Amino acid sequence: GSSGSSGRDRSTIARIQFRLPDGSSFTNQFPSDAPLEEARQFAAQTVGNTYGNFSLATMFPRREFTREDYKRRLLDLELAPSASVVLLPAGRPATSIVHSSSGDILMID
Repeated sequence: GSSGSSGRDRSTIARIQFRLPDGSSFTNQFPSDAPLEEARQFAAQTVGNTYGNFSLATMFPRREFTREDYKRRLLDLELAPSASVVLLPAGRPATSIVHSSSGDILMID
């Protein structure tokens, strides 16, 4: 992944609805600027290694996004206001490694 993530907080906001094959669905809040990928990152964490290398697609135009689509901002993909990205399961899981951290400056409340 050449294009990395850019943690930024802007006034603008975008609505991205995530539909699942099971039935449930989650909708996060991302900046109209945030790259489509952003949504893919969250969804991947929300479901984790449940579906695997799943994918994302539209609902109306039913057009399978492209590597480029993830390179352009959301608002650019006409997903500024309301967007509906359906999660398409693949079947094969995606091996990964987790981590853990902890710290406290003699402070407890």
